[PDB]
Amino acid sequence: TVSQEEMEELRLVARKTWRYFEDFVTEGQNYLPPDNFQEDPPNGVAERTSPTNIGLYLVSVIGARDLGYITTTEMVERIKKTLDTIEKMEKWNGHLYNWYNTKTLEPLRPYYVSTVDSGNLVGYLITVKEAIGEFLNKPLIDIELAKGLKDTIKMLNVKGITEDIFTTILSKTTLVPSEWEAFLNKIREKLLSSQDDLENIKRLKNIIIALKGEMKEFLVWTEFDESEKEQEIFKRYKEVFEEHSSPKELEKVYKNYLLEIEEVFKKATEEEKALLKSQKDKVAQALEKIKKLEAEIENIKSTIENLVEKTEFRHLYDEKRQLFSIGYNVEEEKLTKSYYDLLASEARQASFIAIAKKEVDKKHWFKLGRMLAIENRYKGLVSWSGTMFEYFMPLLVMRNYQNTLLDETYAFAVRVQKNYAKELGIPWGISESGFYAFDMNLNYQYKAFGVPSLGLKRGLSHDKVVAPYGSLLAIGVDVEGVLQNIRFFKKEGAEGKYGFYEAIDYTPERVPFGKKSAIVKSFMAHHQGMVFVALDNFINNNVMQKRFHKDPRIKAAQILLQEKMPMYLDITRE
Repeated sequence: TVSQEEMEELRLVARKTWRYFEDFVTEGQNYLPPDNFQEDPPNGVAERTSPTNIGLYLVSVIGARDLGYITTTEMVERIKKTLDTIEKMEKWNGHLYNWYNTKTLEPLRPYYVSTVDSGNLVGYLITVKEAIGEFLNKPLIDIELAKGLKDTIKMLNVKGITEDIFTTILSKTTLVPSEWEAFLNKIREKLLSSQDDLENIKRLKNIIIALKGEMKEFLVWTEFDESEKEQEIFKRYKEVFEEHSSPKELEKVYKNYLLEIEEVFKKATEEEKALLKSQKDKVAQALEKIKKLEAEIENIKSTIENLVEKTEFRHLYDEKRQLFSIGYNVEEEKLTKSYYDLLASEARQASFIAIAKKEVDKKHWFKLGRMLAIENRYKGLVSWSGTMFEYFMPLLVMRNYQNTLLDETYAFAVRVQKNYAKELGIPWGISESGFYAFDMNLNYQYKAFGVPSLGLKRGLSHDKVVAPYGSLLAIGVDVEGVLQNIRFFKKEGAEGKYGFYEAIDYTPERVPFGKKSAIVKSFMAHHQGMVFVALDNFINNNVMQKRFHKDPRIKAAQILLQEKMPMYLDITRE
C-alpha cells in the first residue's frame, strides 16, 4: 500500500511528465508530439513523430483529464485537432507511416509502415473512443481539477502559491462551483501581487484563465448580475445548478430552466421580462455550446472508430507463417523478411487487435512463439531483447488476468530485471533507451538494452543503460520496487523539468572519465507517454485497460489473455 505522501510524489511526476506534451505539442507541430527534446546537447526538439508517439499523446490527453490536468473542453479540443491532422496524413491501406515530419506532415525518408507502430496506435485510439464518452456525465467541475491544480502549483512554484493553499477545497469529497470560483480568484489575486519569474506567473494565470474559462462559458449561472439573481425562477434553480455540473446533467437542467422562463414570462412586469430575457439569452448559448461539445465528442468517437476499421492489418500478415511481419517496406513494395515470432513482444498489441478486428484467425494468437525460461523457481516467457517495454508496453491497454501465462511472465520479468540490476548496483529496468553517445550532429543514440536472460538472442556486453520509463511501465507489479527506483533515480539526478530523463548510462566505455553515470539529458515523447499513462493506470486502477476492454471486438478476444501456464511439459526430441 502507498502513503498519501508517496502518491503525491507519483502525481507530481505524472504532472511534470504531462508537461512534455503541454509544452512541445504546438500548432506548429500540427498538434503532434515530436519524438524527443534533448536538453544538455541543446539540439532542442526533433520535428519527427511516429504513429506510436501520436497514439500515446491522444491517450495521455484522456489521462490528463483523469488526473485533472486539463478541463473536459480542453481535452476534446486537443483530440479533435490532433485527429484532424491524422485524417490528413498520407496513409497506406489505412495505416500511418513509420515516421512523419511534425511540420511537412510528410512520410519520412525510408517510406515504411511498422506493424507495432500501427498496432499500438490502433489500441490507443480504441481506448480514447471508449473513454471520451465518459466525460458527458463526468462533472465539468469535479474535485480532480483541484487535485490537478495542486500538482500544477507544486510544479510551477510561484511565491504565495504553495500546496497548503488547497487543504480546505481538497478536504471535501466534492467541489462546489462557488467554493471553486472563490478559490480560483483567491489564487488569481496572490498571483497579481507575487513578483516571481513573470514567465512562471504567466503559466499559472493561463492555467487559472483556462479553469474559469470552462466555468464562465458552461456554468453561466455564475455570470448573472445581482438583479437577475433575484428573479424567483433563479431562487428555485440555485441548489440544482450547484448539484449538477456534467454536460448532460446541465443539458437537462438548462432546458427545464428555459421552458420555465417561457412559462413565467407572460406573468411578469416589463422590468421582470427584461431580466428574464437576459437569462433566457445567456442560458440559450450555454445550451447551444453543450449540444456542440456532445456533438464534437461523437464526431471524435466516429472519426476514431472509422480510422481503426480502415486499418488493414491483413497486409502485414504472412498467411503462410500464420505470423505478423515486422512491417512493410513501401520502397521495394515488399513485406519485411523477419517476423514477430514471439508472444513476449509489443507485437502482441498488434497481433491481438488483428484477431479482435477479425482480420486474422483466433489461432494466430497461439502460433506466436511461447518460450519459458525457468530461472530459480519463477518461470516466464522470454522475449527477443529483454527490454521491459517488450513485456509491459501492452499493459497500458491490454489487461492482465491472474495466474495466466502472461501474468507469471509479467512478474518473472520484474524479478530477473531487478536481480540483474542489483547484481550490477544500478537501478533496475534496463530497456530500449538513449545512451551517452552521439551522431555527427550531437544527438543521443537510441538502442535496444535488454537483460540477456529474458533476451532470447543477445550480445550480453556491459551496456548498463537503465531507462526509468521501463521501471515505471511495471508500477502495476512491484509498486514498492518502482518507488525505490524513483528515489534512487532522484539521488542519481534523473529528475528533470519533464519528469525522468530518457536514461542513465553507467557504461564504462561511454561514461566521461572521473565520473560514474552519464545522464542522457533528453525527454522522448513515446517514453514520456508510457510513464504518464502507466502512472494514471496505477493511480486510477488500470482505467485505460478497462476502457480498451469496454470495446466489444476487444472483449470478444479478452479470453486470450486468460491463457493459463501449463502444469506438464514434454522434454524429449527426434
